[PDB]
Amino acid sequence: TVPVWRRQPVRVLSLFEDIKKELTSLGFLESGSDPGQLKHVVDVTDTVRKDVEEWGPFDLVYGATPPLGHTCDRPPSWYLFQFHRLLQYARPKPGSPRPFFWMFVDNLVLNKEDLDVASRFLEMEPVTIPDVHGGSLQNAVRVWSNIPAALVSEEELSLLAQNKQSKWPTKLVKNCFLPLREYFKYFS
Amino acid sequence: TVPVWRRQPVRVLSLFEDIKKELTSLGFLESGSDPGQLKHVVDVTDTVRKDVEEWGPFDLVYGATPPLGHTCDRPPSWYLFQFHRLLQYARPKPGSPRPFFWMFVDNLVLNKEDLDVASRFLEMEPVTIPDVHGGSLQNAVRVWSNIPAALVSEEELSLLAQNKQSWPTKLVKNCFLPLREYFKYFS
Amino acid sequence: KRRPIRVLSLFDGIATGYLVLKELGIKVEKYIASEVCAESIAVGTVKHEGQIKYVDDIRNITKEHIDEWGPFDLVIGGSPCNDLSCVNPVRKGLFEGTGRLFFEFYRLLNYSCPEEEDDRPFFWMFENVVAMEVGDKRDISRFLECNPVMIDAIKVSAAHRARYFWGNLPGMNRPVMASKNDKLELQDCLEFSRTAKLKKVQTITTKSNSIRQGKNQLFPVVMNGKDDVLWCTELERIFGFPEHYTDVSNMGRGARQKLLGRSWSVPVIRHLFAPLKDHFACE
Amino acid sequence: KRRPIRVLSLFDGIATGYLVLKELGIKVEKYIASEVCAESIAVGTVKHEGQIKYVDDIRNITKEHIDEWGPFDLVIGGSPCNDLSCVNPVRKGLFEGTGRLFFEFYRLLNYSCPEEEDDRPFFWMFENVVAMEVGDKRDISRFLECNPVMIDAIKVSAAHRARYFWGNLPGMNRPVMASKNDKLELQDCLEFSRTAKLKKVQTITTKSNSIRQGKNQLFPVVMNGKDDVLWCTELERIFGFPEHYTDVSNMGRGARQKLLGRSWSVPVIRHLFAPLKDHFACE
DNA sequence: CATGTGGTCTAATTAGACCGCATG
DNA sequence: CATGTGGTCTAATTAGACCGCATG
Ligand SMILES: Nc1ncnc2c1ncn2[C@@H]1O[C@H](CSCC[C@H](N)C(=O)O)[C@@H](O)[C@H]1O
Ligand SMILES: Nc1ncnc2c1ncn2[C@@H]1O[C@H](CSCC[C@H](N)C(=O)O)[C@@H](O)[C@H]1O
Repeated sequence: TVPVWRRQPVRVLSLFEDIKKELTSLGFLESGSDPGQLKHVVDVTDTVRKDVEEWGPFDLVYGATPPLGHTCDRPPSWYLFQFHRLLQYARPKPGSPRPFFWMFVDNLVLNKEDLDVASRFLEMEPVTIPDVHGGSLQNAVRVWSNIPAALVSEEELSLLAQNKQSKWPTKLVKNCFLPLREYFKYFS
Repeated sequence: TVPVWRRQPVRVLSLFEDIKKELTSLGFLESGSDPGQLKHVVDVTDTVRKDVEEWGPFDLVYGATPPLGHTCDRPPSWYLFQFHRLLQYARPKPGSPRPFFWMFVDNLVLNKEDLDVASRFLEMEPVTIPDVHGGSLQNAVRVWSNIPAALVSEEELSLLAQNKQSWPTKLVKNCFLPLREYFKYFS
Repeated sequence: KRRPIRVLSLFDGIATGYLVLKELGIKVEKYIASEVCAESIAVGTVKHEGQIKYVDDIRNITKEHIDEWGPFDLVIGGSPCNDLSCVNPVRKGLFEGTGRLFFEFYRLLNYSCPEEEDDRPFFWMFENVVAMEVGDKRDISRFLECNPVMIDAIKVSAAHRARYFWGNLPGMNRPVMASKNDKLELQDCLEFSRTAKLKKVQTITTKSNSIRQGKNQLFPVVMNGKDDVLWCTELERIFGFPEHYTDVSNMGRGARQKLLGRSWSVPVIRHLFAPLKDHFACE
Repeated sequence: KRRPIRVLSLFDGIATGYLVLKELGIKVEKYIASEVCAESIAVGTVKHEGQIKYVDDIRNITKEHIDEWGPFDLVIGGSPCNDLSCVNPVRKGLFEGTGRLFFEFYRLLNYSCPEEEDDRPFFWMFENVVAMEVGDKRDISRFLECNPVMIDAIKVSAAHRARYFWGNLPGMNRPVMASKNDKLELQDCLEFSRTAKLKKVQTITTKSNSIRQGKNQLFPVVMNGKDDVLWCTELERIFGFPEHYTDVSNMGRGARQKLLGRSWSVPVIRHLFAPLKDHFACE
């Protein structure tokens, strides 16, 4: 593993939601950084692999389905497919191995068939992070990721998504970023 | 035509119906002759050409469909088709020119379709003979023949055949009459 | 000294007689067909390069038509049997319904028979079913003045087809044999990956249930595990027709099966027509 | 020296790819096809004598399947254009419904694509309609990282068929020239006794309205003075397929026109596959 | 403005179930 | 007793009329 003094500041690529205001709270980004180790782009329809390669090497690639209700001229599958495309654009050369990670989180926007195409294109089953308060679940997310980061049934989640049509649960996923401290440098 | 002393008695083959007691009443056959020079067979189902040829050479073949009170074991077209099949047997060879005649008469039991089939197989249109009593038609018949022998529309005949469902030999005897100039006249 | 053959085919259908004559190599000078079903006429017109003349209904053919179109060396016929066969419970007999059409054959036959001074060879053939009432067969023989020869197509094909043939062709009673090209078993007619449950097939008719053999109505072919009916190409193989011989006029499956169920068995008629090569000019 | 070609066929349908590779002399070692319509699978299994391996639904094939079944030299594909063509009003787009299946193709392509160190030859092709919204085209291009080449079959067949082709084959933008065996006019594809009212016809969909040309919907054929639509065999001749290539599985005109309407033009794909004869072994 | 690797709806159209009994 | 160049009736099945608008 990498020692503490050789840990470099992580270079991340946020694809739909901006985690800068949240990652700066975990000491992965400095509050003031004109270099901007995070690259954020929201409409990736006109992005070519050369754009991703020119923006610079990335250690982490993050994507998220828009929170429930906050949709706009795009289906939920669009975000998953575009995330897959850009992640393939950013993944480093296999002959030059390096610490590389990625993550895609859904706020119960994808249905069952979208869940299956997500698990197929990302090659793993998601984990369900709940927010239990007062013995009752209030929100939940699904996470696909290659980082080595309470149980409830699918029926409770379905009724939760049914009722909660009437918001970002970043707090639940934050913990999943903690294991990245060992590979990259930790700001105060 | 043929001189009277050389005229011979006509050998006739009556199919389905019997023209005896009518032609004999005209003078073509003598009443006493037991053979009678007339052949009559009602069920022609199993008749072979050799049977017709053995039954003697014939100068006239006759067929008739049974009247509205038919045997009704056979369709009206059976009589026509069997008449054709037997007449084709009874005809003389081309190298044997001889006065040969035939006749088929329908008593309104054939349908317009069967009428067309009959006119096709007998190679001519029939002649409707009417029985007018008190200016009112009572019975009528259609005749096909090669013998060189009052107008009514088919609607009168249609309503007639429709009503009378509940044998006019007299109308046809006149058609036989011209056969005197070829065969012997018996007193 | 041999000359091309002149044919008159009443109720020609899929024009089997022309196919048989041209397969035997006999040169045909004239082939006149009397068919009404437009799809049969299309099969005959396309598959034989328009070398066939159609003359519409047989009931509108006159003796003057016979003399103009004639003289004829061969007369071919197979009248509708829907009122003659016993599979129909509402059959009308030989003297009603479609049975009357037989008597048109008869008529035209007598119109085409040569004079007794004409020693010119004259051949004729009439086909119908075996499963007709004995009275109808009796009367057909009476009007044709000859007894029929019975022939089943199982000896040369993969299906049953018992048919009576009246006529004067040379050696119509000689034993039937199967050539090398005669597909005797059902497996020989099937397509790739399809296997036959039976070695021989029942009599195939225009109706679909004829494909379901046995009192249990068992399918005759299996494929990938599941049972399936016979395909149109396989039916064409069974009857001896060339492949896709009936693939015309955008015809669905039912029309093709109707057409083929009315037609003759190609190898049977090849057997019956083979002797004509000795009297007429071969290619 | 040169080795046989290993193909992975995507939404294969009636196996036009294998047919072109065969007509071209290229020796094929493997042809793995993904297809779900049993009629198309029957077409492919019969007309090529079971030389094609079928793998079923595209959404059930994994990277393990690609590695094991692999390696592959060629990947063909043409996804369903039901939610992509602008003729369907209810069309859902590339990211909803049938369009999503394109991303399966993509998913497998990058699976079968050689790595950055392997300099093996590897070829791919994707096809779809021109009549799609520009957004679908640009997104397909982005995912494939390639811009398409538009080819109309009217240069090589008797019908319009403007289709977009993405890929890396040699000379995909080379000028398209017609061969002496190509039937350019409708009359060259018709049958006997049939006359073409037109010299070129429009694009043929899986529906009947496409077979009637013009804003007034006119019939294309005249036969015996009557106006008639095209026959199945003539559709096969127009598309470039062999005659009676679709005559399987007791299919009527509906299923046959459907299978042919979703397919490719044989001369166009012959053109696009032609350079492969220099990289792979020839029979 | 012509066009189009189509879906919907409904009227024809078709096909499977049912029936049928005279003869080797 | 099994079978058959079928006809009828009804339930599916199919096919033609209708509609549709974004791109050259
Ligand atoms: N009045 C008529 N005139 C001419 N042909 C007729 C007819 N009525 C029926 N037909 C035809 O006669 C055919 C009898 S089925 C026999 C077909 C033929 N023997 C063959 O081997 O193909 C049917 O195809 C029918 O369409
Ligand atoms: N999920 C799926 N997996 C595999 N094949 C599929 C599929 N969904 C649809 N298909 C098949 O994809 C085909 C698309 S049509 C393209 C056919 C091909 N271009 C040709 O030339 O024949 C259809 O035949 C359809 O049956």
